[PDB]
Amino acid sequence: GIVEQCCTSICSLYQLENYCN
Amino acid sequence: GIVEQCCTSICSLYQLENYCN
Amino acid sequence: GIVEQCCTSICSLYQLENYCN
Amino acid sequence: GIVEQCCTSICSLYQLENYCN
Amino acid sequence: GIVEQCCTSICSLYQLENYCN
Amino acid sequence: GIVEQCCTSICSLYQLENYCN
Amino acid sequence: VNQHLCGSHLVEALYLVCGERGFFWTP
Amino acid sequence: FVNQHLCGSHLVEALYLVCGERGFFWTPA
Amino acid sequence: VNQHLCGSHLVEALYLVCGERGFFWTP
Amino acid sequence: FVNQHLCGSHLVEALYLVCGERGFFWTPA
Amino acid sequence: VNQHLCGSHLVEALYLVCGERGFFWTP
Amino acid sequence: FVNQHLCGSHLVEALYLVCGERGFFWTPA
Ligand SMILES: [Cl-]
Ligand SMILES: [Zn+2]
Ligand SMILES: [Zn+2]
Repeated sequence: GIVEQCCTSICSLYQLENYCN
Repeated sequence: GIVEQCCTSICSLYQLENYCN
Repeated sequence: GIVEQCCTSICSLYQLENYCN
Repeated sequence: GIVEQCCTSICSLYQLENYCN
Repeated sequence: GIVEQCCTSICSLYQLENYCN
Repeated sequence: GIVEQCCTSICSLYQLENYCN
Repeated sequence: VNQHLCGSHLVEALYLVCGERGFFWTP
Repeated sequence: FVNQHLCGSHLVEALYLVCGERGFFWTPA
Repeated sequence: VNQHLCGSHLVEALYLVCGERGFFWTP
Repeated sequence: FVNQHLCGSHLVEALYLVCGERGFFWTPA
Repeated sequence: VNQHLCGSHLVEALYLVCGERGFFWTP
Repeated sequence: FVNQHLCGSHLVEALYLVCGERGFFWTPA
């Protein structure tokens, strides 16, 4: 999920974009 | 939509939770 | 105070509302 | 009030601290 | 400037990075 | 730098103002 | 009212209001 | 509503939303 | 100017400016 | 783009900016 | 559109977008 | 003024308020 990927780990812009619609 | 209902008028938290899942 | 209750501990919406006017 | 003084014009931090306790 | 380009229209992150160093 | 001075250490308003233009 | 800035405030507010249940943002 | 720690400007904004026209007092001392 | 959004920014700014002494928000 | 931990309303706002007109889903569960 | 509030949102957005490289804010 | 740690977008916004029309530079490197 987004919290584990981008809040506990660091996300790239692409990983962050996996959560767009 | 949320933008029309809430950007000209003030929405409370009770009106805002309408837009939750 | 509000910092001990809601920043060091977690507050419910009602506890948070104890600090409204 | 703070809304009328500061929402049409820019208030500095010095003007804003007027509204502190 | 950034204020004129982006405060009336929406700037994307790609348009915004123009203003980075 | 500003991160070491004001994020890892605490800055006064004057130290914070060292980073204005 | 600039809809984009308002949107920013709206998704913050919805963060707080919705909490666990979350929300979909679809302009 | 969110069940979590709220601090600083985040706590203040939460009070803003939740209290509405009542307003609030922010006394962190 | 939407007074509510401005208010949001105002209470943030007052958080910073007032610090320890705090403030009352009374629309 | 920033390379760092993004949490809570910060993460949400980041999604807002990055996703733009696509919008996004915020499912923290 | 109140340029000052928009500015607030702009420097936040630029924080995210620019990251390491940073930016200059010069109204 | 607040006497505390200011980081990330919080630090940036603080600079925004405090510097005003002078503007500021945000060089976190
Ligand atoms: Cl705004
Ligand atoms: Zn705003
Ligand atoms: Zn924060």
